[PDB]
Amino acid sequence: MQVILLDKVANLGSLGDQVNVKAGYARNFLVPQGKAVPATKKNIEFFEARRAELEAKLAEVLAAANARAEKINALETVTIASKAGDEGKLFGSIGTRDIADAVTAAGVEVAKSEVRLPNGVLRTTGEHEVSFQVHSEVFAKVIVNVVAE
Amino acid sequence: MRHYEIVFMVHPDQSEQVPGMIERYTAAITGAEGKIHRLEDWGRRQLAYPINKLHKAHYVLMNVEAPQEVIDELETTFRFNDAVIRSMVMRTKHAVTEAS
Amino acid sequence: AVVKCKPTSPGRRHVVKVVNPELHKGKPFAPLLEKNSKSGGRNNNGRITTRHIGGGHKQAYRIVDFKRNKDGIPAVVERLEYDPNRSANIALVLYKDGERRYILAPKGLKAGDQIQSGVDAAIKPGNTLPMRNIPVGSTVHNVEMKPGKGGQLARSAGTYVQIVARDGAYVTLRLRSGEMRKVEADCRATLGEVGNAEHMLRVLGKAGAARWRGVRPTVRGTAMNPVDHPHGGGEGRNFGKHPVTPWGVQTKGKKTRSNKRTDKFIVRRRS
Amino acid sequence: SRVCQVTGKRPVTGNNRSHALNATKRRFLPNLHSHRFWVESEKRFVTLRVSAKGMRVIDKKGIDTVLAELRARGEKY
RNA sequence: GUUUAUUAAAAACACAGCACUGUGCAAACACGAAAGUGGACGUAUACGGUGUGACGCCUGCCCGGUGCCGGGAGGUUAAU
Ligand SMILES: [Mg+2]
Ligand SMILES: [Mg+2]
Ligand SMILES: [Mg+2]
Ligand SMILES: [Mg+2]
Ligand SMILES: [Mg+2]
Ligand SMILES: [Mg+2]
Ligand SMILES: [Mg+2]
Ligand SMILES: [Mg+2]
Ligand SMILES: [Mg+2]
Ligand SMILES: [Mg+2]
Ligand SMILES: [Mg+2]
Ligand SMILES: [Mg+2]
Ligand SMILES: [Mg+2]
Ligand SMILES: [Mg+2]
Ligand SMILES: [Mg+2]
Ligand SMILES: [Mg+2]
Ligand SMILES: [Mg+2]
Ligand SMILES: [Mg+2]
Ligand SMILES: [Mg+2]
Ligand SMILES: [Mg+2]
Ligand SMILES: [Mg+2]
Ligand SMILES: [Mg+2]
Ligand SMILES: [Mg+2]
Ligand SMILES: [Mg+2]
Ligand SMILES: [Mg+2]
Ligand SMILES: [Mg+2]
Ligand SMILES: [Mg+2]
Ligand SMILES: [Mg+2]
Ligand SMILES: [Mg+2]
Ligand SMILES: [Mg+2]
Ligand SMILES: [Mg+2]
Ligand SMILES: [Mg+2]
Ligand SMILES: [Mg+2]
Ligand SMILES: [Mg+2]
Ligand SMILES: [Mg+2]
Ligand SMILES: [Mg+2]
Ligand SMILES: [Mg+2]
Ligand SMILES: [Mg+2]
Ligand SMILES: [Mg+2]
Ligand SMILES: [Mg+2]
Ligand SMILES: [Mg+2]
Ligand SMILES: [Mg+2]
Ligand SMILES: [Mg+2]
Ligand SMILES: [Mg+2]
Ligand SMILES: [Mg+2]
Repeated sequence: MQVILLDKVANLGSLGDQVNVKAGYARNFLVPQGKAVPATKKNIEFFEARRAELEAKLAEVLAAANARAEKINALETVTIASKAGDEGKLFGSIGTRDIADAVTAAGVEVAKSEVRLPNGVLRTTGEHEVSFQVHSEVFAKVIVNVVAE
Repeated sequence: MRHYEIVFMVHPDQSEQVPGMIERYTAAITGAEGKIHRLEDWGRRQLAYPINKLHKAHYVLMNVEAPQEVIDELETTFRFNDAVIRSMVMRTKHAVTEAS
Repeated sequence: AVVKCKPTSPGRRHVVKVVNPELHKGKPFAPLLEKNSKSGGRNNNGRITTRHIGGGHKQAYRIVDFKRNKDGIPAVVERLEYDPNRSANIALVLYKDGERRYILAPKGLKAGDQIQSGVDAAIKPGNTLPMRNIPVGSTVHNVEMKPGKGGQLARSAGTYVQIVARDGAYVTLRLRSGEMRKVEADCRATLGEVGNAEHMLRVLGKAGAARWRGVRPTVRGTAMNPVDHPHGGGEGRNFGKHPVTPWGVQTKGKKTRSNKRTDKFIVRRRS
Repeated sequence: SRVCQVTGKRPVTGNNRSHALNATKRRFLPNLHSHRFWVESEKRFVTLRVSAKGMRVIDKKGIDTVLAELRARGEKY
């Protein structure tokens, strides 16, 4: 496969390169998410003039907008005051939904799929560093704090 | 009713919780009639051998008078709790003071 | 108790009854009852798939709660009842709010005992918990294999799973077979041992005891003719061929396990 | 039925020739799979039961170009 | 108790009990090109297969052969 690339691919690609890839990677990952497109005569012509000059930079400034999205919440900390057991050992495990809702209610307006958790589902009561995937390169560092009521 | 001598040991990282844990185990017994005769936190003391693959356990000596209902309820709370590395409960022969 | 029957008539001679004096003498709670029509071992196509089943006493299905969805609501055990559809006995649990449900009765349980279920609760026989909350090296039953499902493992009278170990998300269980199976920690498990442990010591006594339990006579291959079964014919009790099913596959030492997708979950096979 | 949505590859019959040429009737099934294809036109996934060679036709042409041909015959997807 | 309706009712079949064996649940297994059904709205004190055939006393030696189970280096070994 040829495959012309719209987005910055992690390892092999780098915006508008016609590098060879396995068809599965094209049809299961690169195409459906809108990262690359198949390169067959007429597509190459759409990428040559229209996309590469204008829409590549519009796709680039959206990464700067994604970098700005991290700067919405200048505090970078969330104090979860959920219900707890008898000295540690929390009532329920804090999933991605509670963190996403707690951050969205008063902080960054980010979706749940971007919110990652390095140290599991967070059952221990205390301070926990959490990192979101706002952009492929730039990661956030929010200081989540689980407090026992 | 009956005098006892509880000596339990606690995991190093959860030694911060021990001030709290004492306040709960005191609250259980002191509410039910019998008083606590001695409070003596030995602290992070070195172990003679490794229990549960670690060194330096946090010892806590209570020594308390209580009925049989409460002391056995306290004995069950040690086993259903990962913080407490072992414990033992002695018999009467009156109350005491001092010694370490 | 396990009471032997006196030998007034041959057939009575050998009978041993598991006479539980607690099991409610009266009709069950109707709202959880429903019909359970017998198949007789036949399927969609009307053909005997599984042999040796047909007849027996008519029996209704009691809707037993394996899932245990009621979180943080105490529930008094109203009365113990006889489930005809199951080996274990059942307990008519009455929840504090109003609902009534049937559950499998654990060993240490009577009418008046209280049960709580959910996330926190207490560590006590009958109380349902996620396996992450349950202590390591503890007797459980009514165990789920997948989180949020009903309850698969250890439901038969006197059966119980033991939790051996755990590493974060997974819990290693030692099942009654001897098999050490790895399950998910979010799965629930009703604490303690399943009651009616004396079940095993009953001995039926007569042919008709099997027939009113919904079992039919098993004819031995050797008795049959060569057309019917691989063991067959021979003028006066011959054999001389290796033990096999009616359909040629070798019984008597032959590994028929071939799932392959679940093999990752099995830590160690039974012995 | 074991029919590819795209190409129309059905299961044909034939013989199962042994070393002594004993012709026993068999049948050749096609390599079918229920795959989900992202259609860029309407921004959605479309489940199609296709042969492995069908997928190569969907990769050769456009999924839209194949869905144009599928709708011409009068089929669903 | 069942059995050769229409020449055999028995010592034959079954039987309760006994054992070996398979089966961790989308169970083994069975019917079925498949979907899907039974098994079972059952979950190893359960289920299928094989043998033996209440109860009492017992059930000895052989793993060379045929099967099965485990080992997994070496030899030989198909498509590719
Ligand atoms: Mg390939
Ligand atoms: Mg009645
Ligand atoms: Mg049915
Ligand atoms: Mg029907
Ligand atoms: Mg059977
Ligand atoms: Mg036995
Ligand atoms: Mg038996
Ligand atoms: Mg039998
Ligand atoms: Mg015969
Ligand atoms: Mg034949
Ligand atoms: Mg037949
Ligand atoms: Mg034959
Ligand atoms: Mg004969
Ligand atoms: Mg002979
Ligand atoms: Mg012979
Ligand atoms: Mg053979
Ligand atoms: Mg054979
Ligand atoms: Mg063995
Ligand atoms: Mg064809
Ligand atoms: Mg055709
Ligand atoms: Mg051939
Ligand atoms: Mg011919
Ligand atoms: Mg589908
Ligand atoms: Mg008849
Ligand atoms: Mg007759
Ligand atoms: Mg006759
Ligand atoms: Mg005739
Ligand atoms: Mg006659
Ligand atoms: Mg016996
Ligand atoms: Mg047996
Ligand atoms: Mg088949
Ligand atoms: Mg059913
Ligand atoms: Mg016999
Ligand atoms: Mg005999
Ligand atoms: Mg005999
Ligand atoms: Mg004997
Ligand atoms: Mg012998
Ligand atoms: Mg000898
Ligand atoms: Mg040998
Ligand atoms: Mg072998
Ligand atoms: Mg090795
Ligand atoms: Mg090798
Ligand atoms: Mg080799
Ligand atoms: Mg070789
Ligand atoms: Mg070679």
